[PDB]
Amino acid sequence: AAKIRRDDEVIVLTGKDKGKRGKVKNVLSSGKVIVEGINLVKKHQKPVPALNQPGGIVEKEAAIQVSNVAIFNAATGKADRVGFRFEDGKKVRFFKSNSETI
Amino acid sequence: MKRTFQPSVLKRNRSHGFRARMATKNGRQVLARRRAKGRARLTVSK
Amino acid sequence: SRVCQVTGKRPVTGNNRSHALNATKRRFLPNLHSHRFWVESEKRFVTLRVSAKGMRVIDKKGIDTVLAELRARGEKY
Amino acid sequence: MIREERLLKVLRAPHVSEKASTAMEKSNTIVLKVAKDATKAEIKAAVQKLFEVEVEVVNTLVVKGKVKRHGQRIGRRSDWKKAYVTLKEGQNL
Amino acid sequence: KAKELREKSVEELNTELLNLLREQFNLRMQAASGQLQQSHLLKQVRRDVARVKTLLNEKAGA
Amino acid sequence: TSKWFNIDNKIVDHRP
RNA sequence: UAAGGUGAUAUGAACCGUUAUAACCGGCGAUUUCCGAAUGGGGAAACCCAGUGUGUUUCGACACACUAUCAUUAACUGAAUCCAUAGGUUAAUGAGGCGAACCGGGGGAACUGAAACAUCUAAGUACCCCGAGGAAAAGAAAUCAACCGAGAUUCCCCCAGUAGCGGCGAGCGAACGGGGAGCAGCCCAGAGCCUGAAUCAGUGUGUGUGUUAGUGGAAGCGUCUGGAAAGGCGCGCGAUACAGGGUGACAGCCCCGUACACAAAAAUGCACAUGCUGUGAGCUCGAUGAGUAGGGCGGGACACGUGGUAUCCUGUCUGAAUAUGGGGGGACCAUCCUCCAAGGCUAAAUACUCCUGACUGACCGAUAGUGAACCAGUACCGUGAGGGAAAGGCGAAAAGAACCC
RNA sequence: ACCGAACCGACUAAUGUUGAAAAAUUAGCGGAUGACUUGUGGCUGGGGGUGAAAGGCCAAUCAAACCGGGAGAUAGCUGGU
RNA sequence: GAGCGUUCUGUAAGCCUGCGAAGGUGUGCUGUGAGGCAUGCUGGAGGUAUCAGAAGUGCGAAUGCUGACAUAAGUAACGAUAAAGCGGGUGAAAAGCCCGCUCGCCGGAAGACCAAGGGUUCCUGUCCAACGUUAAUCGGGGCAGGGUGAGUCGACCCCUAAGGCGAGGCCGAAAGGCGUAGUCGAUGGGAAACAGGUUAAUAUUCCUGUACUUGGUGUUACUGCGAAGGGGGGACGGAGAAG
RNA sequence: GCGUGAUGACGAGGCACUACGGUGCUGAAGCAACAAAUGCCCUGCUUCCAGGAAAAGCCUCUAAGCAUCAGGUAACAUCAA
Ligand SMILES: N[C@@H](Cc1c[nH]c2ccccc12)C(=O)O
Ligand SMILES: [Mg+2]
Ligand SMILES: [Mg+2]
Ligand SMILES: [Mg+2]
Ligand SMILES: [Mg+2]
Ligand SMILES: [Mg+2]
Ligand SMILES: [Mg+2]
Ligand SMILES: [Mg+2]
Ligand SMILES: [Mg+2]
Ligand SMILES: [Mg+2]
Ligand SMILES: [Mg+2]
Ligand SMILES: [Mg+2]
Ligand SMILES: [Mg+2]
Ligand SMILES: [Mg+2]
Ligand SMILES: [Mg+2]
Ligand SMILES: [Mg+2]
Ligand SMILES: [Mg+2]
Ligand SMILES: [Mg+2]
Ligand SMILES: [Mg+2]
Ligand SMILES: [Mg+2]
Ligand SMILES: [Mg+2]
Ligand SMILES: [Mg+2]
Ligand SMILES: [Mg+2]
Ligand SMILES: [Mg+2]
Ligand SMILES: [Mg+2]
Ligand SMILES: [Mg+2]
Ligand SMILES: [Mg+2]
Ligand SMILES: [Mg+2]
Ligand SMILES: [Mg+2]
Ligand SMILES: [Mg+2]
Ligand SMILES: [Mg+2]
Ligand SMILES: [Mg+2]
Ligand SMILES: [Mg+2]
Ligand SMILES: [Mg+2]
Ligand SMILES: [Mg+2]
Ligand SMILES: [Mg+2]
Ligand SMILES: [Mg+2]
Ligand SMILES: [Mg+2]
Ligand SMILES: [Mg+2]
Ligand SMILES: [Mg+2]
Ligand SMILES: [Mg+2]
Ligand SMILES: [Mg+2]
Ligand SMILES: [Mg+2]
Ligand SMILES: [Mg+2]
Ligand SMILES: [Mg+2]
Ligand SMILES: [Mg+2]
Ligand SMILES: [Mg+2]
Ligand SMILES: [Mg+2]
Ligand SMILES: [Mg+2]
Ligand SMILES: [Mg+2]
Ligand SMILES: [Mg+2]
Ligand SMILES: [Mg+2]
Ligand SMILES: [Mg+2]
Ligand SMILES: [Mg+2]
Ligand SMILES: [Mg+2]
Ligand SMILES: [Mg+2]
Ligand SMILES: [Mg+2]
Ligand SMILES: [Mg+2]
Ligand SMILES: [Mg+2]
Ligand SMILES: [Mg+2]
Repeated sequence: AAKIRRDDEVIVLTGKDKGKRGKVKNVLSSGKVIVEGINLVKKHQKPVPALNQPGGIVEKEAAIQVSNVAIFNAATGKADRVGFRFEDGKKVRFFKSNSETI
Repeated sequence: MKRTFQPSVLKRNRSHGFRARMATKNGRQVLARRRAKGRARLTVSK
Repeated sequence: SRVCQVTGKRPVTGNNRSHALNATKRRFLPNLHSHRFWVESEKRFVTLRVSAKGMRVIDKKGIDTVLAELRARGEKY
Repeated sequence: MIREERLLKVLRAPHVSEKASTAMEKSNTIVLKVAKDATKAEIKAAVQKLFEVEVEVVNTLVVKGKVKRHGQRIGRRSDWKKAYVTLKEGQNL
Repeated sequence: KAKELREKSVEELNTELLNLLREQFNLRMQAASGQLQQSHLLKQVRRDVARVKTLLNEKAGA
Repeated sequence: TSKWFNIDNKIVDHRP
């Protein structure tokens, strides 16, 4: 199973923006996630009269590695690691380091 | 000047076609060699 | 083919060796002849391509025995 | 008898062009792109029973593929059959 | 769709197949004429025709 | 291939 | 098994799915156009044309199935010819074609070496053809040995580059015996007591071990340089896990993993145990493979080139003894020794890799390594067999340059 | 049979000879109802075919085609090291 | 006889290195030489001491192999000695494109239709990078869209020639050679459509008008029908002459 | 050749627009003589020697067989190509 999933609260371990927190918007197949408000890039959008005729420079979010983002504990207030357990037949995910089920 | 290739599809197919290759025993060997090489086109038909 | 129906003799290869020992390939052919044998069990004449050694085998063993052997080996006659 | 399975499979598409529009407005003819293994009787039965019109005759022709180039990689657009179906003066699809 | 298609008899399956084929023809003509923004209907009808054929073959027992 | 004045015989065999 | 997904260049549109019919992976099934052994006839492969039998029609027609040849067996029918045979028709069973190499067999070169060349070598090699298998072949002494003995076949190391063969040149080159790998013996040629008993094949049924999907899998922070820390410095923790890969620079502790412990509804391999079918063991008496062994002529195989040449095979011509007999012991004779041809079956050790998985490398790194790291047997060339390339790298992430001249 | 276009051929001269062309152009030249010429198709295969015979022709190749193989033949010879 | 260097293995989970590695390009020092050392600039992530070990270990020559780039040189040439001139249009630009008026060339062809062969080159819109021996607004170039309509034309189909294959068969070490019954094989024999009109692009195919052929079914009338067999026909040369 | 097909079609031009490329409407005479093919009668006729495909379609006769049935001929209708 995947340790970091959609709509989690994550904290960036390494990169331009180490320490910033964010919420995962969607997870790509290539092991990359898009976290809202984290990895901002300045796209120069080309205006097209058929569709989206405004131009301008647009600041959007780019993909960051699932290895680079780590789950946020929110109890100890810092990053944590996720294991897997069986509770009542369901494979559930839990923070290590005080062993609390997510 | 009259050159050596005066083309004709009928003579081409009766000479080098797939059914002539299967008709002679060594033509089947030719097809075996070409399949073992991996040709896109075995005979002159396509 | 030049194959005896009874004894199975077929051509074999050898050499011509001359006085200077020059070796060139050659074939030994069996002494094949097409002979009509009178079979009494069927009141019939059966034609066989048989060598003279095969004819001697016929005369020793009996035509019925070798016809049974030929039928066992499966070849027609 | 030609089965409804066969009819619903053989009629593929309408055809739009200047010549098809002229044929419609002049000779009461519709132009249909048709699957290749369909015959004249099959096209006539399919049109007559699915469009609820009546057919005088049908004319078929096979449209050949086109050799195209996509980034210096040669390809071959495929064949299809085209059918000119003539109607009996009072149908007007 | 599979179980409720399986809980039908052969005549119901054949007329379901004919209805699905009629819908397939209508969708194909609309998409060729320049309508039918919804192509998932084309895919769904094709796969459902395949399902109906599968159940017909199983009910015939081959 | 080859030049015609090299294939020729009257000029190639010039000094026999 | 899952919170994501609708294969790639390749975005986009329309959507499906989020606790279980999304998607993905595995077992079993279903569909599987046309050509191709192609198999209903034909054919310029992917096309043309049918015959027959069922069933349906809106009376226009439509759907499905079968129809090749050869071999064996059986039925029916049946000539010259009176029975019979030859033949014909049908039914059932089997075969055909493809595949890298290894294996058995039928044919079989030459360049070359001899410092020329012819016997000889190259060489029973290359190549052609036939057939079979997971291996094949060979195999249970008419074998060797030496007066002592061994005990089927196969493969490796010695014997030994020895004895021998040899225009006694070039070259070819054993065996006896010894050390190992592996071990296994039986049946018909025929009658009787006896019960179907040992041993093998198919078909089921149980137990293990797998194979085809998978699950869990430990332990890190602060600070400085820096675009970015995995790097420097300080201080901790795991280790049956420091194999390997990725992550914005070099990570045991960020991710995938690894050691380890588990997992199978369904199909299948193997080793057991157990039913049915087919098969027969044990004991007594008897029998002991004939155009054969051998011989004359011509060849071939044995390291052995006809030589003093044993032995094996046979194209031609002959031709015994047959257990009170016969073969071999390197011309041949006598004595002695040892074995029993003219019927057959048999595992292992051994040979190879088109293909599958894992791991390795004092192997290569884009003129190298496959011809081919890239849509390569492609483009192109030739009527055809056939020949046959070039061409890898932005960046960490497209943030791939809005807008103005 | 004769003269002469189509058609078949190729006697002479010049041009061209890295050409417009791996055999032609231009101006003249020979046959032109015959042993003629031509279209489509078939057959003959490499020590072989075919040859009104030149060792001519057999796919721009012929005192023995082309393709793959024995093959890395051999080279007391030349070049390079 | 003694050595330098290069690639790779061990020493090496060591040492140097984002405070800048290899590589590239200069400078300075140094050894008898092959060479070494230090550093500036580009580079942007690897390199390797020391002592041993293994070699795809060192290139200027082979009419050497592969790529790149010079030279002759802005030289020869620009492909029939049938021939061009002007006005207007479009365009950034016109000797070449479009339209017009002249001029010239072919006219048993340099005109029109096919078979063979090719495959979208046909027509329309747009573009001028590359192709076109110059330019290009043009093209048989790029891109996109359209276009080929059959009972009568041709194939398919019936029938055979040369010849091919060939159940059985005869023959041959094997493969295979020939060949009967058959079955293929046109370049030949076999039924039937003409005139006018239309599209930017098809027409004996579409439309208008007027026809023709073969076969199946069903009524009517008369009636001996039937082949794989017999006969006729199909069915055939060269030249010439005239109506 | 003639009649019919054809009181039809086509027709020089004239009239009107034009996106000046071409469209829409109407339309008189529409005969005779002569010359004449290498084309047709002619797969003919005359002549010559070198003596000039095959099979099916087509017409016709019967065998086995069917025998007031099938089947055949002639007309009409419809369908199909
Ligand atoms: N020189 C002349 C003739 C020619 C052609 N090939 C030849 C070969 C050898 C001698 C002369 C020639 C030419 O070019 O046409
Ligand atoms: Mg019509
Ligand atoms: Mg058509
Ligand atoms: Mg066939
Ligand atoms: Mg068939
Ligand atoms: Mg046929
Ligand atoms: Mg087989
Ligand atoms: Mg020699
Ligand atoms: Mg020699
Ligand atoms: Mg020599
Ligand atoms: Mg065996
Ligand atoms: Mg003893
Ligand atoms: Mg896991
Ligand atoms: Mg883990
Ligand atoms: Mg750190
Ligand atoms: Mg870096
Ligand atoms: Mg014995
Ligand atoms: Mg003997
Ligand atoms: Mg002897
Ligand atoms: Mg003996
Ligand atoms: Mg002896
Ligand atoms: Mg390469
Ligand atoms: Mg490189
Ligand atoms: Mg080609
Ligand atoms: Mg004359
Ligand atoms: Mg000549
Ligand atoms: Mg001459
Ligand atoms: Mg001339
Ligand atoms: Mg003369
Ligand atoms: Mg003359
Ligand atoms: Mg001579
Ligand atoms: Mg030639
Ligand atoms: Mg020779
Ligand atoms: Mg050799
Ligand atoms: Mg050599
Ligand atoms: Mg290096
Ligand atoms: Mg090292
Ligand atoms: Mg070297
Ligand atoms: Mg160099
Ligand atoms: Mg030198
Ligand atoms: Mg000069
Ligand atoms: Mg000059
Ligand atoms: Mg000049
Ligand atoms: Mg010019
Ligand atoms: Mg001008
Ligand atoms: Mg000009
Ligand atoms: Mg002009
Ligand atoms: Mg003139
Ligand atoms: Mg094109
Ligand atoms: Mg054009
Ligand atoms: Mg320009
Ligand atoms: Mg240009
Ligand atoms: Mg074009
Ligand atoms: Mg014939
Ligand atoms: Mg045969
Ligand atoms: Mg034959
Ligand atoms: Mg025929
Ligand atoms: Mg013809
Ligand atoms: Mg045209
Ligand atoms: Mg004439």
